[PDB]
Amino acid sequence: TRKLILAGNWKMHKTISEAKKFVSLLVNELHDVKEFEIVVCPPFTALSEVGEILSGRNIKLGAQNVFYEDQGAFTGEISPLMLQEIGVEYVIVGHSERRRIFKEDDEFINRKVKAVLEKGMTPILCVGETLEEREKGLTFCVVEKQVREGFYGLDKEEAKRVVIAYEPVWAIGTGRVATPQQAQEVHAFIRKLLSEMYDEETAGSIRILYGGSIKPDNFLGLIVQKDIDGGLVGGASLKESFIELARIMRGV
Amino acid sequence: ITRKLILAGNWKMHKTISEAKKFVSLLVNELHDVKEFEIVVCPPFTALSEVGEILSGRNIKLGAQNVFYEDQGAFTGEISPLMLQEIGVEYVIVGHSERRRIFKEDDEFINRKVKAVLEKGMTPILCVGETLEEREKGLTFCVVEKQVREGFYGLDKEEAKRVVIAYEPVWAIGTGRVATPQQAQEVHAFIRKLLSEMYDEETAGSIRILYGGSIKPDNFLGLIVQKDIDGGLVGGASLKESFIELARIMRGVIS
Amino acid sequence: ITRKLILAGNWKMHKTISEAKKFVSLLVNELHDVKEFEIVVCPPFTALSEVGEILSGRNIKLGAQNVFYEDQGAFTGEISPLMLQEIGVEYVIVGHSERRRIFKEDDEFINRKVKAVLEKGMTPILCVGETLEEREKGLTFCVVEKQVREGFYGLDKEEAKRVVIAYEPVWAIGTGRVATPQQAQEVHAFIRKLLSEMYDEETAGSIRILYGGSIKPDNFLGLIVQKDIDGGLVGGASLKESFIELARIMRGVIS
Amino acid sequence: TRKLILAGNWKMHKTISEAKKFVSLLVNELHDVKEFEIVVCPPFTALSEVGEILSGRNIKLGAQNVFYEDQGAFTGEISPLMLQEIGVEYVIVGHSERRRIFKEDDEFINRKVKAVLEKGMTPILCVGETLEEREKGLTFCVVEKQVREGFYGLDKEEAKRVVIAYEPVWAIGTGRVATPQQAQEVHAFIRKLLSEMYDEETAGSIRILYGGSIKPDNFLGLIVQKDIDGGLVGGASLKESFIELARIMRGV
Repeated sequence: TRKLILAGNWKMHKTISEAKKFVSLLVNELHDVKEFEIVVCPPFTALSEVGEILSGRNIKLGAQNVFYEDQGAFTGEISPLMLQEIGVEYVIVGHSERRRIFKEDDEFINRKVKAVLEKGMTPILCVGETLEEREKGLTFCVVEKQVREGFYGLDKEEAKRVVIAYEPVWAIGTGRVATPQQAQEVHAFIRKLLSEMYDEETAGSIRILYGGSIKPDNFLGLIVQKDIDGGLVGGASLKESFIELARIMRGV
Repeated sequence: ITRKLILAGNWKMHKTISEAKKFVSLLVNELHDVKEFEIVVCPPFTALSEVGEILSGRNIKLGAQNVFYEDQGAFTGEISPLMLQEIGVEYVIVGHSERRRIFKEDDEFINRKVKAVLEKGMTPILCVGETLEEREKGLTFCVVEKQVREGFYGLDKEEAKRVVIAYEPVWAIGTGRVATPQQAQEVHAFIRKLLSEMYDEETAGSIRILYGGSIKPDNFLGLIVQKDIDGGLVGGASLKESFIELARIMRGVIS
Repeated sequence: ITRKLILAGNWKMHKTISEAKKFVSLLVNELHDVKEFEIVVCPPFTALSEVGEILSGRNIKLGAQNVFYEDQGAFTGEISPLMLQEIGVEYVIVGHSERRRIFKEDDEFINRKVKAVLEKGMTPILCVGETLEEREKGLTFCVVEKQVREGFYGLDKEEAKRVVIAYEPVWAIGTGRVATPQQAQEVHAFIRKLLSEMYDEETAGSIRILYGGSIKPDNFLGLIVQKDIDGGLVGGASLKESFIELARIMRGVIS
Repeated sequence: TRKLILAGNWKMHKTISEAKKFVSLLVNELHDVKEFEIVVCPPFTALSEVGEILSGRNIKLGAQNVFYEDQGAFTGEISPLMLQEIGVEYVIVGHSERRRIFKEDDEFINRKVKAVLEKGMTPILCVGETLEEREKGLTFCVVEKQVREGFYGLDKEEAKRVVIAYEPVWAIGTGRVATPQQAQEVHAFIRKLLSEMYDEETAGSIRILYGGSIKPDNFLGLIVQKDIDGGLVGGASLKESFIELARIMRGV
C-alpha cells in the first residue's frame, strides 16, 4: 500500500503516430494528479517518441518487457539500458501472455526482476491462476510459487521496490472480472505471504494491484477494497476510458 | 539471372538511441554513392524511429530483428508488422538461431512470421543453420531442408521470390569459427537446388542466399566470390566501422 | 482412528526371475507370523508371475512399480491394470520421482493412473516430494499440496480413503541424506491437515502416509514412531535381508 | 534383405492366461517354418510364461521396450538383463507410440539400440513420418534423421545386426495402409542411405520391414516388393490372422 498506481498496458496496439496524439490527450486531461501514480506502457517502437511528450510531466513511462542482460547476442530483445536511457520507470515482467504464449518460466522471470531493479527501475511482477488451477484449489499455491520464485534472492530493501500485479488468467480479456471479494481474498493472501517472507513493514510497502477486465463500471469497488492498490489496465487503457478510470481513482 | 547482392547488419542487443543516431549518420555519408546493392541496418526496436529519420530518403535501408505475426492484440511485449511498416522498415530478420534456441521459437511460429512480413510488403530474412552435433551426424542437409521447407510452406512462386534466406551455421556464431568458403558454398548450393525442386529454376535463381558465420572484414572476400553466396548477414562487424569496410569489399565484385 | 502400518519395498530395476524367486521364498518363511501389518514387495514386471505364485496364500503382498491407465490398446511397452490384476497384484506405486523426473510423467497423467488402479480394486501409492531447490525456496508445502490435490482430484470420500500416500523428499533419494524425523513428521502432518480440508477428519485419518527418504534399518525406528508416519516406501533396503530387519522393527511398535 | 521377418507386436493386449493358449496355437500351426523368421512380442508380464512354450521351438520371443541400463533406480523400467535371462531375442525400440505418447527422443532411443546389441539381442528400430510431415515434403529427411540418430556410433559390424521397421505414423491403426509403391519408395530410400553411411554390404544385410495396417488381404504385394523384408504386425498379430499372414509369407 502507500501510493496507488493506475497502470495501462497497451499491449500490441499503437503506431507512433497514434501514440503521440493519445498520450498528449492524457497528459492534457491529467496534468493534475492527486499523488496516485499514472503509468502508461507503449510498445518498444513508440517509447522514445512518447518519452518526450512525457519528459517533465506527471504521467510516467512504462515498458512491456525486457531482457536480463545489458547487452549481447540476443537478436530481437531489448536491454535494461535501452529502456533506462529513454526514461522508462516501470517494466512489466511475467505477464500471463509472456508466460503462456512465449513460454517464459519463473527463473527467466526472476532474473528479469533483478535486472530491472539494478538500473533502479520498478518491476511489475504478474501472477495469477488459470481457471483449471482455480477449480482444483490451487489458486494460492500457484500465486505463492510465482511470488516466491519472483522475489527469490531479493533483500528486504529491494523487495520493497517491487510491484505485484494479480491478473487472474481466467479474467484476462475474457471480460469476466473477479468480484472485489475474490480479488481482495487473493490480494490479502499475497500480503500475508509477503510479510512471512520478510516482515510486516515490507509487506505494507509493496503495492499489489488488480489486473483483468478493469472497466470503468467496476473499477470502483476494486480500488475500494483494503489490499488492492490500483490496477493494471488492459483494453480500457487504449481508449479515453483510461481517463474515467483515473478520475474514479481520484475518489480516494 | 542477376540477383542483387545484400549486406545486412544485425546489431542484436547493442545500441542506444544516441550511439545509434551517430553511427547511422556516419554511414549515410560514407556509403553515399553505393547504389549497386543493398546495405541494411537492423537496430533494436527502441531505436528504430530515430534511425528511421536519419535514413528517410538515403540509400541505406531499415531492418528489424524480429516481429510477431499478428497486426495487434493481447500480446504483451510484442511488435506488429504495422508498427514496423509505419517507421519504414523494409527488412525483418526471422528465425534467428538465438530466437530458435534461447526463446523456443519453432518452425510453424516462424512460418507465420514469414507470411506476415510478406503481407505488409516487407522482406523476410529466414535464418537456417545446423548445430555442431547436427553436422557431426551428417544432418546438415536435412536440418537445413526441414527449416527451408517449413519456412516456405504455404508460399507460392511469387511470394517465394521475395524471401531472402541466410545460412548461419550455429557452430560459427560468435565462436569465431567461421566457415571455409567450401562449406558455405556447398550448403548454399544445396539450398538452391532444393528451392529449385520446391518451385522452379527461375525462382531458385531469384532468391538471395546470404552467409552468416563470423563474417569478418578479411575473410568476407573469400565468401562473396563463391557462386551461391549473394551477401552476408553480419553480426559484430555491423557494429564498428569495419561494417563500412565490408561494404567496400562487396563493391569490388560488381560492375 | 487405527490405521494399519505398511512396509513396502520398491526393488526398482534390480532382480531377475531367479534372484527374485529366491529372496521371496526366504521371506515367505521369515515373516510368517507377521499379520499385524502389511509387507509389500514390488518386483519388476518381468518377474511378477513367478513371485506371484510364491505368495499365493501367504501373508506378504504383491505390488507393481507402475501401470498405464487404460485396459488395453495401442500402447507399445505398457502394462494394463487387468494384466496386473490377473497375477494378483494388490499395490501399485504411482507417481514415483524417477518417473516424474526422468520419464516426464505429469500430474494429470498420474491422476488417471490413480483412478485406474482404484477401478480394479487395487491400492495406489501416490508419491509426492520436493526438490532441494524447492525446499530452499520454501516451496515444500505448495509442491506437496499441488501433487496431492492433483492426484486426488476427482476422487471422493470413499475412494480417497483407499489411497496411500508416500512422502519421498527427492533430495533424500539414494543420496543417503535421509530426513530427520522432525522434517518427515512436519510434512506428513501437513499432508494430513490438507487431506482434512479436502475431505474430512474421518478420511484424513484413514489414509496411510508413508515416508520414503533413505529408510535404513537403523534410522527407521526414529520415523515409524512419529505421529503422522504410517510406514515406509523402501528402496535399496528392500533388496537385501535388511528388509526383513525393518519388518522386525515395525513389529515392535504394535500390540 | 536375407531372411525375412514376420514380427507381431501385441502392444497392450494379453493376460498370461490368454497368451499361453494363443502362443501354443501358433507354435502348433507353425512348428514348420521355411526359414523366414517368426517373432512374437507379448507384454512384460507374460514374457517368462511364453518363454517356456517357446523354448526350443522355432518361433522366437520378442519384447516391446527396454531401458538402457543393466540396473539402477528407475522405478517401473525393465533392464536388458531381465529380457535376456528370459531368452528374448528381439526388442522393439522407437515405436511411434513411445516417441509420441511417452516422449522418447532420438538420443534416448539411440542409447537403447546399443544396450540391446550389448547383450547380443536384435533391436527393431522404428521410423516413420506423420501425415503433416509427409505433406510438407519431409518424409525422407524425417526417416533420415531417425535412422542416422539411431545408428550413430555403431560400426559396420553392429549396424549389420540392427533391424529397421518403417511404420508411417499416418498408417498406424488408422487402417490406411501405404500402397506397396509408397512403401517400397521409402524402404529403397532407407537402403540407399544405409549404404551411404556404411557400404553396399551392410545395407544389404540390414533387414527393413513394413509396419502399419498389415492385414491378410494386403500383405501380399508388400512382401513382394524388392526392399520390404517382412512386416511388423500390429492388430493382425493378436488374432489367428497372424497365421494366414505367416502362410502368405511362405509364398516366397
